[PDB]
Formats: sequence, C-alpha cells, structure tokens
Amino acid sequence: SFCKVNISNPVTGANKSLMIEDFRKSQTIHGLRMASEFDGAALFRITGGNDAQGFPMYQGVLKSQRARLLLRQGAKCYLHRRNGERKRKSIRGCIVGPDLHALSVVLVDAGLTDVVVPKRLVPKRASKIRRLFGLPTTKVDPKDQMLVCELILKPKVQRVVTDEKYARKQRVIAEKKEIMRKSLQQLEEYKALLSRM
Amino acid sequence: ARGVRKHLKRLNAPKHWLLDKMGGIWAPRPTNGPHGLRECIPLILILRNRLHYANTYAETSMILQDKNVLIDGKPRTDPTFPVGFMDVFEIPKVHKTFRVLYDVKGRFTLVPIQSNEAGFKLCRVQKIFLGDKGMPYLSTHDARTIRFPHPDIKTNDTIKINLKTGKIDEWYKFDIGKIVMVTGGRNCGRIGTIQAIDKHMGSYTMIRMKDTEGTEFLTRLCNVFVIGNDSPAVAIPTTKGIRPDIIKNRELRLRSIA
Amino acid sequence: GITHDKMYKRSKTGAVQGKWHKKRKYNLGRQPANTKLIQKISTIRCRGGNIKRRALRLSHGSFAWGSADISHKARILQVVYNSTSNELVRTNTLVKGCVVQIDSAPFKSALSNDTLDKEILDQIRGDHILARISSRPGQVGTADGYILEGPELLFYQKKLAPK
RNA sequence: GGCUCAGGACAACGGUUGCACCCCCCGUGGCGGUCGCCGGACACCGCUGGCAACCCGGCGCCAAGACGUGCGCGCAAGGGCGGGCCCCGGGCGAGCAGCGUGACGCAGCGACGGCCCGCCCGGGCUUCCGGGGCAUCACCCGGUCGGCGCGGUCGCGGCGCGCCGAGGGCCCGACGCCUGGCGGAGAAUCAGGGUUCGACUCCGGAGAGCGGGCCUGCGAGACGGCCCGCACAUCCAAGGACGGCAGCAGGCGCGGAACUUGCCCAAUGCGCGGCGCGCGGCGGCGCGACGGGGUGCGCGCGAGUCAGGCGGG
Ligand SMILES: [K+]
Ligand SMILES: [K+]
Ligand SMILES: [K+]
Ligand SMILES: [K+]
Ligand SMILES: [K+]
Ligand SMILES: [K+]
Ligand SMILES: [K+]
Ligand SMILES: [K+]
Ligand SMILES: [K+]
Ligand SMILES: [K+]
Ligand SMILES: [K+]
Ligand SMILES: [K+]
Ligand SMILES: [K+]
Ligand SMILES: [K+]
Ligand SMILES: [K+]
Ligand SMILES: [K+]
Ligand SMILES: [K+]
Ligand SMILES: [K+]
Ligand SMILES: [K+]
Ligand SMILES: [K+]
Ligand SMILES: [K+]
Ligand SMILES: [K+]
Ligand SMILES: [K+]
Ligand SMILES: [K+]
Ligand SMILES: [K+]
Ligand SMILES: [K+]
Ligand SMILES: [K+]
Ligand SMILES: [K+]
Ligand SMILES: [K+]
Ligand SMILES: [K+]
Ligand SMILES: [K+]
Ligand SMILES: [K+]
Ligand SMILES: [K+]
Ligand SMILES: [K+]
Ligand SMILES: [K+]
Ligand SMILES: [K+]
Ligand SMILES: [K+]
Ligand SMILES: [K+]
Ligand SMILES: [K+]
Ligand SMILES: [K+]
Ligand SMILES: [K+]
Ligand SMILES: [K+]
Ligand SMILES: [K+]
Ligand SMILES: [K+]
Ligand SMILES: [K+]
Ligand SMILES: [K+]
Ligand SMILES: [K+]
Ligand SMILES: [K+]
Ligand SMILES: [K+]
Ligand SMILES: [K+]
Ligand SMILES: [K+]
Ligand SMILES: [K+]
Ligand SMILES: [K+]
Ligand SMILES: [K+]
Ligand SMILES: [Mg+2]
Ligand SMILES: [Mg+2]
Ligand SMILES: [Mg+2]
Ligand SMILES: [Mg+2]
Ligand SMILES: [Mg+2]
Ligand SMILES: [Mg+2]
Ligand SMILES: [Mg+2]
Ligand SMILES: [Mg+2]
Ligand SMILES: [Mg+2]
Ligand SMILES: [Mg+2]
Ligand SMILES: [Mg+2]
Ligand SMILES: [Mg+2]
Repeated sequence: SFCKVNISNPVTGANKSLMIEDFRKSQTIHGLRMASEFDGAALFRITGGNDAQGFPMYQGVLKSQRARLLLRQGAKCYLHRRNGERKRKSIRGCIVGPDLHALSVVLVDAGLTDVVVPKRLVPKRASKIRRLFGLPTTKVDPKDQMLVCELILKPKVQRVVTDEKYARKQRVIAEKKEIMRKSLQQLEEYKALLSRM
Repeated sequence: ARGVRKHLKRLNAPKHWLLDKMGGIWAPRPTNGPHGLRECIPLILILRNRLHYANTYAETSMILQDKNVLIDGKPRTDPTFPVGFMDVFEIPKVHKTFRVLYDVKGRFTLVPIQSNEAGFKLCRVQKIFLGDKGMPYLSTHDARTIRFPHPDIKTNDTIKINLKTGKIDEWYKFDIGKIVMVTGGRNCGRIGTIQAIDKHMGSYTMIRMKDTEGTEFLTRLCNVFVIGNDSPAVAIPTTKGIRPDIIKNRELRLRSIA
Repeated sequence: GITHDKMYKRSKTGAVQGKWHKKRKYNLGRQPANTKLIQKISTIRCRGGNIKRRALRLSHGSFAWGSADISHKARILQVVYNSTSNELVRTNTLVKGCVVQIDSAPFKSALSNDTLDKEILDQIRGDHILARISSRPGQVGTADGYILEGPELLFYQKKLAPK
C-alpha cells in the first residue's frame, strides 16, 4: 500500500486507521523517532511501525535503514524456545521515512473522540477492591465478599485474610518458638552433663 | 557423560539381587536415601519379585500409593526406595513384621519379629564430628544424625534407637569378645565373636572372628557390626550364621527333592 | 576460551603430545580483575552456584597493629612496593602481598602508651604507616592487611631507601 | 536413554591409591535465634496492523506456590592475634577441626519458612604396575627441568605471567615417523607351551559435515540449543528467509558384501503421576550361523484343509 496509520486513543479506549501517500519527499513527519510529538496536521506520538517486508522498528538503533542485532531473551521482536537462547534478527525499517508501510500512533490532549469502550475485566486482588470502593485496607473485618461484578471466564478474590489462614500463620509461629525452646533445653542438658563428667 | 546416571542395565545390577538375565533389558535403579546403591535392595524387588503381593510394576505402584507399607514406622510411596540392613518392614493389613538381615550367602532375608521388638533399631556409629557453632554430631550407617551424644559413644560402636522418638536408649562398645556379624565382603551374613584387632598405620585395620562352631575368619573393620554383648540384641535366622561347605550344602540340596 | 587443561603441554622428555578431545567447560579460566586503588565489586556465578566477589576500585581496608593489637579501618593511600613486578607499583594495582602506605589518622589515638614500638610511633607521628595486604581482592572483593614490624619492616624500609 | 569408531600410541584403558588441594540436583536424617497482610506488570485474551513467507508491531482491561521490597532474638565469605623453643581428645598415622578476642562487612533466609549440615550417587584430577611397529629414525627438548611471587580456577599444579638458575630424557631404545590403531571384559584355534583378532550385546572413552565461541542451568564447551568462518544443499514476487539421519524406517552413491517408509506402551525401565517415550516390546524380510524331526514300516502316520480352544495390546 502506501502507509496505514494505526491511531489508538487510551483516554477512551478506541482504535482507528487511516492512509497517506508518505512518499519520498518533504513530508514534515520524516526524520522523527519513536516516542516523539508531532502535530498531526497530515493524519500525536509515534510508538512503532512495520516497513515493507514487515520488519519492525526498534528503539535506539538511530538509523533509517534495517539492521541486524543479537536479540536476547526478554527483549522485543523475539519469542524464544529455550531459557537462555538468543537470536540474530533484522529490524528498524526507518526512523520514520518513506519506507514504512505502517505507523503506530497515540493521541494526547485531544472523527473527534466519541466512543467509550467498557473494561471487560474487574479488579481481583483484595486491595484492588478496597481502592475501588474507598474501603480502608487495615481492619479486623476485611472479608469483603460482595458479589456483583455485573455478571461479567473470570471472580475469586485473592489475598484475603480469613480466620483459618490467620490460625495457620499463628500455628506456624507457635511452633517456630517451640523448636527454639526445646533446643536451648537440650544445649543446657549437654553442658551440665559435661560439667558432671 | 554430561551428568548423573538414571538407568541401570539388567546385567549391571548387583549380583546379590538375584535378577534373571532374560525378561528385561533394564533393572530398577535405587533412589538415593538412607542406603547406597550397592548395599541395598529396591523396595519393589521385595513386593513383586519375592512375596508376590504384586505381580507387575504398575500394580506394585498402587499398593504404595494407598500406603500399605511402613519402613521404620513411616509409609514410603516410592517403588525404588532403598531398603537395607536392619530396616523394619511391617505390612499392617497382612500383619507381617520383618527385620532385614543377611543370609549366609550374602543376600537379604526377612526375619519374622514380634510386636515387642519392632519399636527399635540398631545403627553403627560411622563418625563423630563438629557441626555448626561447634556442636558434636554422630552419623550412622543409615544416614542418621544425632546431636549432643553421650561422650562415651565412640566410632564403631552400635546404638539402639526407639523408632518413634528417634532417640538413643542403649549403646554397645566395640571390643574383644563381642558378638558380631559381617555386613559385606565374602564372609557376609555369618555371625561370630571378635578375637583380634590389628591396626596398620596408614592402612586398613583387620578383624579376626570365630564362629560358634569355632571356624575362624578375617575381614576389614569397615564390615563388622556389633549385635550385642555375648548375646544378640535381636533375632537372627534359623541357620544362626553358620555357613556349610559345598559338600554339606549339596547333601541338603539332594535331600529337598527327596 | 581460556583453559588450564594440561593437554596442551609437552611431556617431561620434551615430546609433543596429541589432542584427544575438545575444550571442556570445567577446565576454564577467566581474566584477572586488576583491582585499582581509589567502589565497585562485581558478582561472578561459579560452578554449582558459589558466588565470587571480584573487586574493582577499592579505597579502604581494615588494618591491625598486631603487637599492641590496635585494629582500625583506614584508607589505603599508595602502593609502594611489589615483589613480582615494578609495573604493578607504577599503576597502584591492588594484589595480595603488596606493600602500601595507609592513613595515619585512625591510629593517632595510640600515640600515648610507651613501651610501644618507636618504629611504629614515629610512623604514626607523620602522615602514613607502612602496611601489607593479606587478602585476595579478586576472589573475595576485599582488601585488608596488617601493619609491618620486626625484620620485615626493616627489609622493606631498606627496599624503599631514598638511595 | 539411542547411534557410531573419525580422532587420539608414556593418551585412552585395566587393576591399585589419594584429596590434610576439591564440586554435587534429587532422596534420606538434622538443624531452624538474624545489626503487622505491600507494590505494579507480563503473557493468554479483546481492538486495530505489516509481510510473498519466515516472523512480528501498537493500545488496553486481569492472577499467582512468578517476581520485587520486606515484619525477625545479630552472624555468610574473607582478615589480625591467641602451640609446645630430648623426640615423640571433637578427631587423626600426621597441629587437624572448632572456639575466644580485637576490626571490617551486611550477604543469604523471611508476603504459604529455609538459609545451613551429614550421608548417598555422580564427577574432577591424582599414586604405583601394565599399556603397537620401524634404527635406511641416535641423539632429543628450550615453559623445555627446578625455585621464588602473584593471578586464575570448584580446586592442586609451568595452568598462566614476572624474576632467578641449567636443568630434564636416552641402546632397560629417548626423539621422530607410520598404523586400512578405540581400550578392556573377551573371541577363533587346540596334548602341554602357544598364535591371531579385539567394528558391534556389558563397562570406560571420544564425536555429531569441519574449525572455533557461548548462554541457561546442580550438572553441557549440548549440536532432534544458540553465534561466526569454510565446504555443500533448500524456498522466493529477487526484497529476504533457511538446513545438519554416526536416531528409527527409507533413498542415492560406493562396494564382493548387508532387511519393513509395519503395530503397540500390554511387558522391562525412565521423566513428571497420568500420561509420555522408533528406549524397549510384537509381527514382517532373513539357507550368516545353531538345534530337533522326515522322504517308511509291514500298515499306520506327518505335511497340508476346514472348525473349535489356548495364546496374544
Ligand atoms: K540456551
Ligand atoms: K558415551
Ligand atoms: K547431573
Ligand atoms: K542426567
Ligand atoms: K541387560
Ligand atoms: K538382560
Ligand atoms: K542389555
Ligand atoms: K529411579
Ligand atoms: K575453556
Ligand atoms: K564441562
Ligand atoms: K545403525
Ligand atoms: K576410533
Ligand atoms: K541432576
Ligand atoms: K593418576
Ligand atoms: K600415576
Ligand atoms: K595413574
Ligand atoms: K605406567
Ligand atoms: K625400529
Ligand atoms: K621464559
Ligand atoms: K607458579
Ligand atoms: K614465567
Ligand atoms: K630461564
Ligand atoms: K623404538
Ligand atoms: K579404520
Ligand atoms: K595349549
Ligand atoms: K611359541
Ligand atoms: K596355552
Ligand atoms: K601346537
Ligand atoms: K553388528
Ligand atoms: K559402541
Ligand atoms: K563398545
Ligand atoms: K554397553
Ligand atoms: K556403558
Ligand atoms: K559410558
Ligand atoms: K559409548
Ligand atoms: K562425548
Ligand atoms: K569431530
Ligand atoms: K558439525
Ligand atoms: K565438528
Ligand atoms: K562444529
Ligand atoms: K564445534
Ligand atoms: K559436570
Ligand atoms: K568453547
Ligand atoms: K564448541
Ligand atoms: K529424516
Ligand atoms: K559410521
Ligand atoms: K522399524
Ligand atoms: K553398485
Ligand atoms: K552392484
Ligand atoms: K509399557
Ligand atoms: K530426574
Ligand atoms: K521399534
Ligand atoms: K494320519
Ligand atoms: K492333521
Ligand atoms: Mg536452557
Ligand atoms: Mg549417552
Ligand atoms: Mg566435544
Ligand atoms: Mg611513579
Ligand atoms: Mg638460563
Ligand atoms: Mg578391545
Ligand atoms: Mg570392541
Ligand atoms: Mg551397526
Ligand atoms: Mg542429544
Ligand atoms: Mg557442539
Ligand atoms: Mg558391487
Ligand atoms: Mg523335534
């Protein structure tokens, strides 16, 4: 094609697409790098893109051509098969130039932003449901088994301090003291024994 | 290789296991635990190969999943668990309690024992050493560890351990005239009395013993286990550690088909 | 890479010996720290785990005047002598056994007692004391030492004579 | 675990020692004292894309037996002093291991309690003896032989580096060269003494087209892991991407010379616990070779045929 511009607005949650000539000449967008502000009068912040042959941009390479790189496990553009495996790959079609067949862009500080997408998933951690509802996260009645969720597979709150779990922890501590007490008694017995001998 | 061995070919298995050379390429490899590879028996080789409570490997597993077997008072759910000398072997649902000893041909046998006897174990003191913050420890032939032992216990003595508390109630000193049994070599399994201890600076110390019929034999000090003081603290097989010669063994064999 | 395998040496009669395998991992060596004076310590994973500390750019140490038993923490000022090579003194490289000049301030509270070596009290009266490193900085990441005395002190004082 | 025998002749390998110069997952005993319930974000997944295909990009809601930080009776590594000036228990044949005391340091274990210690198996090196042929290969070596000091290593060591000395080996065959050279347990032959061969079943070693390099891990210098050079092939829109049967079958080539592109985890065992597995098992081809019985006897059988058993996943 020429250039598919994937715009994405996180303030509301939408995604839109456009097109542009993006040919070899002036193009006031050319010469910008990933994570840069432009004024979007021809189509805002660049965040990625694929060129022709579908090679993805990579942050920091500071070139408008492709490059090889030894990519390491944990880094972008690589999915490893064994722990500790690396791989040499090709990247970065441009710092945005005429080559790119795609751009990725995000909108800051607002055709116009209209749609508001719902959040599919609800908070799950026990504190995650106390910051939502303004409840304190410090009490002796933290149970919080309100079940609404608006029937929206996902709930099963985590990190809840129940009564039996409290008993479990207290039991482990009460045994971690018994060990030390019996150990000190045995040490005393042995010292007294050698004293007698 | 590049790492540890996990297999064991059938022809390479220890010869006192009495494994047969057909019916398998592989043999079970004993898991690490209280006993070493050479001087042990995998637990499966008793339940399937010997007593026929199980008849295959897969159905030998299910007996040990539902915990019908106790070793030294604990249920072992592992088929290649190493059981060995002096381990208590008790199957409750059949009410069988055994003690694992050697016969007069260096093989493991099970000796029936009473409920008044299966609550204790004899161990051999292998070493005394200072651990953490300078505390004394003793180690046994079962990979057992005891802190603060009484100062009289020295190496090559044997100790008697209750099988629920895991503590010491009795000890026997290694001396002249003590009753003893040989745990390995080529006099393995027979029982006698110590009549000599010859130390060689730098090298092995040899022990000379004499049977109850007066036959004398020799071995290394790393192979003599004290079972009491002129009277064995435990029960022993019917042969009582007397080994026949090949002619008398042959006449007893001729008499079985007779 | 670097190996300390003996398969690459000649025999004791001078004969060349053949190669019967490729390089094994357990026979590797690494490059030396070349610890500099005047603070980083890197971590090295070793066989079985067993972290090694490898120091670069140490400044201080803990030092002991053994005879009177005065132990303080002091700053190492200069490497002055080394047995192996004078190249290791010119660069102030910290290795085991090198002779250094350390700061006299922490020990000035030891100036009062007499029957204490005047060959140490006069050292303290100035700006520095001669001392010797006793640890391996490349293997444990630390540089501690003791304060010289006896015939050793005199041997090194003549080695550094103004001649 | 399976395959192979290319390399390598004071190696490797076999018996026999040692580590008071060492490292070690799981399992089995121990031990457990450490100057009030936290945070945010990644994948699967939604919405959009690039590309021939290999493979990837952007934005966003979400967990933990994952991380990260941590509530705690001070104690990880390393370091200075604490020995007797014929001769000789904590534990030794052997001054070894702990502890005390002055200084540093602040590690590891703690958000479902484990750092640490003994054993066990396994590994690394290491003592003594054995360990191919050629003299038309008689002298060979120069980190070569020893000493001192540091570095590096899991660890000792010319293992490496600086300095010092001139050593070390040899007709009891050094050094060099050659081998259509893997070692042993063993096998063929046969009075006794011997000769010849050790591809392949067990044990040990080495390799994965040939050189090298490395990450992750307790453990690999791994090739059914990654990176580079070389020699060879593979797809393609020409921009790129990409390979290693000395695994099981199967094919080409070569040679005098060597089988099915089968069925199955039911057994023997191994990993996780219920599965997995061309380990291995069962059939197929198979005059390499072994063992038994026939082609008659004076009148009854076997080889085949068809059924039912038994056996077998
Ligand atoms: K890897
Ligand atoms: K091998
Ligand atoms: K291993
Ligand atoms: K392994
Ligand atoms: K076998
Ligand atoms: K077999
Ligand atoms: K076999
Ligand atoms: K096993
Ligand atoms: K190396
Ligand atoms: K290695
Ligand atoms: K083959
Ligand atoms: K070979
Ligand atoms: K392992
Ligand atoms: K050796
Ligand atoms: K040797
Ligand atoms: K040797
Ligand atoms: K030899
Ligand atoms: K010759
Ligand atoms: K030199
Ligand atoms: K050296
Ligand atoms: K040198
Ligand atoms: K020289
Ligand atoms: K010769
Ligand atoms: K050959
Ligand atoms: K003969
Ligand atoms: K002859
Ligand atoms: K012969
Ligand atoms: K003959
Ligand atoms: K063959
Ligand atoms: K082979
Ligand atoms: K072989
Ligand atoms: K084998
Ligand atoms: K083998
Ligand atoms: K092997
Ligand atoms: K092999
Ligand atoms: K190998
Ligand atoms: K090779
Ligand atoms: K290769
Ligand atoms: K190769
Ligand atoms: K290669
Ligand atoms: K290679
Ligand atoms: K290893
Ligand atoms: K390498
Ligand atoms: K390599
Ligand atoms: K293939
Ligand atoms: K081959
Ligand atoms: K097949
Ligand atoms: K042909
Ligand atoms: K032909
Ligand atoms: K099976
Ligand atoms: K395993
Ligand atoms: K098969
Ligand atoms: K017939
Ligand atoms: K018939
Ligand atoms: Mg890995
Ligand atoms: Mg293998
Ligand atoms: Mg190799
Ligand atoms: Mg200068
Ligand atoms: Mg010279
Ligand atoms: Mg051979
Ligand atoms: Mg062979
Ligand atoms: Mg073959
Ligand atoms: Mg492999
Ligand atoms: Mg390789
Ligand atoms: Mg032909
Ligand atoms: Mg027949």
